[PDB]
Amino acid sequence: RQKLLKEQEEKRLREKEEQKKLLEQRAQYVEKTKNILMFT
Amino acid sequence: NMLTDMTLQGIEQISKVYMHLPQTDNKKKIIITEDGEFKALQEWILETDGVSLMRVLSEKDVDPVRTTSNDIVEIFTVLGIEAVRKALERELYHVISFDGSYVNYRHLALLCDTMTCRGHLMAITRHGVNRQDTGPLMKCSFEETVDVL
Amino acid sequence: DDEEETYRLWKIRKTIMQLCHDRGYLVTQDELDQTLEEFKAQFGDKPSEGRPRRTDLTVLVAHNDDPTDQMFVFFPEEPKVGIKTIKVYCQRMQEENITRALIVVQQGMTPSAKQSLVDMAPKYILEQFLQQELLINITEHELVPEHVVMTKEEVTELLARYKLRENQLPRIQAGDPVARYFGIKRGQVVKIIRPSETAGRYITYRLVQ
Amino acid sequence: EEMASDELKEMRKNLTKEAIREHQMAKTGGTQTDLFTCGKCKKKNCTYTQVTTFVVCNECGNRWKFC
Amino acid sequence: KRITTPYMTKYERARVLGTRALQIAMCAPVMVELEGETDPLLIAMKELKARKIPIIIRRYLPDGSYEDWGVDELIISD
Amino acid sequence: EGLIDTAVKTAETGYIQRRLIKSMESVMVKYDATVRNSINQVVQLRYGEDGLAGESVEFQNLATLKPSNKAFEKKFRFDYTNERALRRTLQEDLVKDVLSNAHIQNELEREFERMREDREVLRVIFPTGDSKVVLPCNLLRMIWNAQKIFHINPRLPSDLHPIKVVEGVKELSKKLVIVNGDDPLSRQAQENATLLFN
Amino acid sequence: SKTYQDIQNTIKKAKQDVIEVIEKAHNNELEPTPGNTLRQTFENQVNRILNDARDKTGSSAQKSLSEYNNFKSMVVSGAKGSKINISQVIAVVGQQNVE
Amino acid sequence: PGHINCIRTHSTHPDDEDSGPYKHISPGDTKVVVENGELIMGILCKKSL
Amino acid sequence: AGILFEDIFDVKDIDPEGKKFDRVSRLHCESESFKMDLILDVNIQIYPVDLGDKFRLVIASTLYEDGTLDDGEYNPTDDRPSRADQFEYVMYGKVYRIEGDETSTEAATRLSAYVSYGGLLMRLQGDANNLHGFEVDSRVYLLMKKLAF
Repeated sequence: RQKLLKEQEEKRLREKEEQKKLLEQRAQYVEKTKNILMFT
Repeated sequence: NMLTDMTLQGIEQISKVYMHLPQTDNKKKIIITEDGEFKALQEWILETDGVSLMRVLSEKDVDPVRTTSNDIVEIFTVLGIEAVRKALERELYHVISFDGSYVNYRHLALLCDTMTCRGHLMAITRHGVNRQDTGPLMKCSFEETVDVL
Repeated sequence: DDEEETYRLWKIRKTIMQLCHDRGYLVTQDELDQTLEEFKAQFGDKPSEGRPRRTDLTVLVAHNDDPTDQMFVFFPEEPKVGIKTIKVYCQRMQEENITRALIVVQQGMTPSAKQSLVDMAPKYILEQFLQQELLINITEHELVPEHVVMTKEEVTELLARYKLRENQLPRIQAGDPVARYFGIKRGQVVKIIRPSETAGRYITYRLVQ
Repeated sequence: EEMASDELKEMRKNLTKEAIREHQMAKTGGTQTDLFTCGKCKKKNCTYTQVTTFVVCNECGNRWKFC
Repeated sequence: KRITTPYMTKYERARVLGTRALQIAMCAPVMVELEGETDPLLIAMKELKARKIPIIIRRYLPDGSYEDWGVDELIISD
Repeated sequence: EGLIDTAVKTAETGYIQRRLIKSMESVMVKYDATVRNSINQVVQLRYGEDGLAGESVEFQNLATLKPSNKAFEKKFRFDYTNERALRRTLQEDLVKDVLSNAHIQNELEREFERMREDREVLRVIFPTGDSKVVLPCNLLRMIWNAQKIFHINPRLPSDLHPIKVVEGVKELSKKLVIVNGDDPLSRQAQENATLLFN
Repeated sequence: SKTYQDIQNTIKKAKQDVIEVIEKAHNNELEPTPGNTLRQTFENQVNRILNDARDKTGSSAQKSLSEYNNFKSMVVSGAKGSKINISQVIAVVGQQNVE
Repeated sequence: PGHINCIRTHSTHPDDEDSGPYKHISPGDTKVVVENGELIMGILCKKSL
Repeated sequence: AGILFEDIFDVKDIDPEGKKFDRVSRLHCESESFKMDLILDVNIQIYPVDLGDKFRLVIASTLYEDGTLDDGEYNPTDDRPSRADQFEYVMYGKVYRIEGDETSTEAATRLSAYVSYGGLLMRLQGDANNLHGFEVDSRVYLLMKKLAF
């Protein structure tokens, strides 16, 4: 049972990894929409 | 020209389209049930007397995973040399097994591999096997004998 | 039809995202998985002059393994782009270190445009797809096995285990649909993992040449 | 089509239904039987024809023969 | 570090038996007791079963390397 | 018609049959155990993707492919908790091992997990649920030969310890080597080449 | 002779059924099968009727043969011939197709 | 020869025989069973030879 | 000893499936003190029986009345006390199956011992205690004899 719990919270960490990578990618998209602007 | 040539519907190579419910299990849909059974589904499938594979695959409600062309050249241009290997293997197996006979897969895989080994469809003809850089004494044994020499 | 154009553009966009992520060009899952609904919501269902207009449909994007490896994806305004027309984009690309540009040309480049493409390509590797070819992810097809681009480090290990010159591997031509999908180039090697009915799995390698 | 007379709507509906019926592929004939159990899906819904008995399962499309 | 199969392929077995039987027919010293037979192929086969054939098999790999295999080292199949 | 097609089948088919051979005459299996041609371009890494000669393979059935997710469990699982059931098949000492030894029980569970994964594999290899497969050894006939050689009498409780089955098969998987080598690329390709038989 | 009477009755019914399908086509009462021309529909109907006739007669013939019958013994050994040969020899040679 | 084991169905084996009773004791002596190289049951035909 | 099983029997049907062979008929018979069931093929040509025929059936491990095991080779020329000398129909055969109602937990209550007499089959089916003398792949002799009653 404890092993199941630790696996569950590990999967929640692995979700948080994708969440923070998405936040990263939007963070650079804010800089780069400017670039699309001056390009387009 | 408008009468004969102006396309109202369809796509120029698809001369006519049938509409079948499969009776076999080899053009049926197969779906692992919630309990693990296989349970072949009987779903409508179309057929054609002409080929326009890329446009057909693009159609909404066409299945782009399963739709296939019975035409190794078409599949080459659309799906590339490895999809050609698979398609050619399935067509060849279809012709061989249709009469109920059976041939080991080694011999089909080997043929389809030699025909796809160089990244293009290597025809099994003077036009195809003498283009291969095998060496002149082997090409003269086949065709174009003195020409290759 | 702006509606059917909306579907087409959405389908292309999704396919582009999958192509990117299979290259490892990072896409967020919410972008990679985009349904037509959030497409319409974002772009307003008005391709010609509304928010899905092809140059504003652009993305500036980075490779997941190198955020400085960056591609500016252009659906061109011109269905058949010309040298001038690709050139001006490259002009505005040149403001940045970005180099890659997958071009989703509707008609394809004018051959002159293609020449200007290959001229600027080695400095800014702009690359062409016909959007027709992007309505479908060919790697989704049951006939197309799992291709994987090998790294040069492991290509050498492959040639070293079999004691095998790169000249003796099977070939795949760079214009092959899946080669173009993965964007591989001459001398690169693709690992291919086929289901096999005699063995269960078969891994074969094809060198781009 | 929606503004048409009720007679013309019903005529179009009948023509559309007939066109659909004509374009439906004939179901392959044979004697339906429960005597045969399908080896793949274990269902008894089969159709046979004798020429050697050929059997098709109507549920999974599996085909086999008896000599 | 020999990497090839440790079994005598049927081609190596055919060639080894024919070559050794030829050598026997040319009055080569036999490596096995003759219980009283005279065909060089029967003798060559007995020697093969006794693993006493004085022949090594140079197997070329496709890189052009080779491996030498005695006829007592690898596992005779039939 | 039959007399005409008899004659016609003669001429073309033989042409069909020379061209194939000239295209494939020098393709052969090298001592590398890879299938190359005259110029030495590698056609297949292993003969037929498995490295086995076409004569020795037979027609077998994959037991795990077809069955449901519940008939699969009650057939490949080896419950250790039914002491009554165990004493039927296993002798009175094997049962108390199986009944008590947590290592035995967890090893059997690991085996079942491995079978469950192989099952999903098979279902991605053979969709359409096609149990009939072609593979070297006829396992069910080797088992039946074993029942007839040692006079098994499948009605007395057997002395074969479950983990001797598990570990015997594990060790056997090691000796069926197709791609020789300890390299990761070669362990991977050995695992692939002998994946369906395993 | 009972087997011959059954065979002849079966063929007579099949001939009558083909005559009725012809009547249905002649009167334009034969609705085409989907995809088929009316001619292809008629030909498919007639080929089905006559294949069913040849098959039913072939079965009734085989069902008559004793365990002593030396066609049966060569067929069920698989040594030579087949049930269709027994059918053609005893019941009915059937439709002759060219192309 | 030896101790072969194989099972085959004679050509006339009625397919509804493996379902009912008599499955292992076939009325018509279809179902070839060889056990220890011994023909226990069944008529041999092309299906078995 | 080697007497595996014995009972009074009577024939209660012959060839219920129809007469599949000319010199061999299925006998369907019932036991009387154990009310077991028997399906036996006899050479109905040299040993004819009819429905209601009562017989002793003594399935024995060996013919010899001293119980010494035979080698399973046919020899004639032998004085030795043999059970056959007091029967009318004796067969020799290989027990080839023992089916029963085994459950996963508790044993079969009933067994069906199947015997092949050189191809003439027998199934003896009944409460297991009467069939304990049978083990699969063992030689046995049928030794049946009609009771004139």
